[PDB]
Amino acid sequence: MSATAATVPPAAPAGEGGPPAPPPNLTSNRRLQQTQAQVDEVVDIMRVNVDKVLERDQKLSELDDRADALQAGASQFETSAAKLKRKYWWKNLKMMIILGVICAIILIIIIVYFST
Repeated sequence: MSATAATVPPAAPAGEGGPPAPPPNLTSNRRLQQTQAQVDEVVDIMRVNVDKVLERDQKLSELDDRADALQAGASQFETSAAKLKRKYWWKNLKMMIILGVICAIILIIIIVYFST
């Protein structure tokens, strides 16, 4: 025969596992502890602790941002939005780029002056 081969069918590993994987049935045991699901839950707790100190128990608990009821003006509300927008933008890089230019001039002058 010119060329004969069995050409077995696809191996078809079959897998792609990824079930819901809900919380552990028991708080503590042994096998579960060895798993990463244990430390995974600690991540949420640790995150809260970080923001726990920052957060404070307000006596008013009114959750009201303001109660003075000024009237009208720029208000801190408008300024607050500026912070959020700043995150999207990056004017810090511009400050470094321009800053380097100024410093570059000084370096050139010093180098030239030294070598006169």
